[PDB]
Parts: sequence; C-alpha cells; structure tokens
Amino acid sequence: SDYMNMTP
Amino acid sequence: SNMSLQNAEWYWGDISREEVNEKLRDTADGTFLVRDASTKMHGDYTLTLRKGGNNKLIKIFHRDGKYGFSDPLTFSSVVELINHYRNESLAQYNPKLDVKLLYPVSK
Repeated sequence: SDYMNMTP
Repeated sequence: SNMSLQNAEWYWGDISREEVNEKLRDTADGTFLVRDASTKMHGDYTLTLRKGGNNKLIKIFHRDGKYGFSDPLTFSSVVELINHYRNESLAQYNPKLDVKLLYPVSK
C-alpha cells in the first residue's frame, strides 16, 4: 500500500 | 483530562484522502491531520503528515483499548498518541520520518 512501514 | 478525539481540531472525521491532499497542498514539513481510516474498521484512524514536501500515510491502530503506530500498542487514546508526537520525532518507527507533529490542520 501507500502507507508508511512502521517498525514494531 | 479531556482526551476526546472530537475535541481535537486536527481530527477531521469522514474526509477523503483527496480532501487531506487539498489541506496539505503547499504546506511545511510537520503539518498534520487525522481522518477516519478509509476502511472504517476496528475504530482505526489515519494520520497524514507532511515530510519532504510529500504526504506520509500512517495507520493509527486500535486494539484492545490501546492505540499506536505499530505493535505493541501503548497509548490509551488517539489524543495521547498525537500529543506525544508533538514533541518526539517519529524517526524510531522509520528513519524517513524524522519529523514531529508540529502544525495541525484545524477544523
């Protein structure tokens, strides 16, 4: 998707 | 003590991604607003912020009473989450997000 990937 | 999402003018409810892009057009980095997620599911919201002159889409997850940008979810409200990131850079989640939530777009 266009969403940012956010580190868990 | 008022953590109500409705009480925050950076929360725009049911507006589209296009409406967000209208509001972020030509804005400074650190500009931001929150809208309902496009899916309308599990009480999620979508943060959009301005970085590099571009609009970065960030899911606000909501699960078991908590909120956050990634697991583990450690915030009790959307307002607490957004308030937290007024004064902390988002860089720990992604080094491309070395920016704060500075300038709300207000309803």
